[PDB]
Amino acid sequence: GSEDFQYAIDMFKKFIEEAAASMGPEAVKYAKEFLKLLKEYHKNGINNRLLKIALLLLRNLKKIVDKASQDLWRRHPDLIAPGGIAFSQRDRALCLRDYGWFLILIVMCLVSGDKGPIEKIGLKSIREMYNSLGVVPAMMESIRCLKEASLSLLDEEDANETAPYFDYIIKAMSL
Repeated sequence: GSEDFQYAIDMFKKFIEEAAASMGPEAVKYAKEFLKLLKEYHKNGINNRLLKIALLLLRNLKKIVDKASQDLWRRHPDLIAPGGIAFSQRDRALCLRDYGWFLILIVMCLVSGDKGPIEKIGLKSIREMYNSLGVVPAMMESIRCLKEASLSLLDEEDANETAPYFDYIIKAMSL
């Protein structure tokens, strides 16, 4: 149980260290602030049922990003054709990396289970990281692909439990 939460924490801390340079100092600030809240929620038994889903998603991060990007590239093959923004090795690697980072941040939102801190803290981290990254090809479409890839690994009730978290970030980022 508590090592399941520590595995979540270890995933989020590894991401923050790895992305610190590329994401905002403000983005790091809000991500660390979110992480502190997740620990407080855990210590007080708050919204505990979301962790089991998040753990499945965290254990399958690369599978999800690969599935979501192959989906993305079949829907928009121009992205990887010659002349495409994701045709080059450097930029395609940057796309897959950035998509994985947005997925990790979305999974942090899921662990909180709470639309308050998601808007006040989680979404600020996502927005600051997007600002620091700059051009992220097919940003909005990639998030819908990450959602459908993530839900494809879930049973029925977990899927309908999880979809509204992807849905809130999708609409919030659409502005």
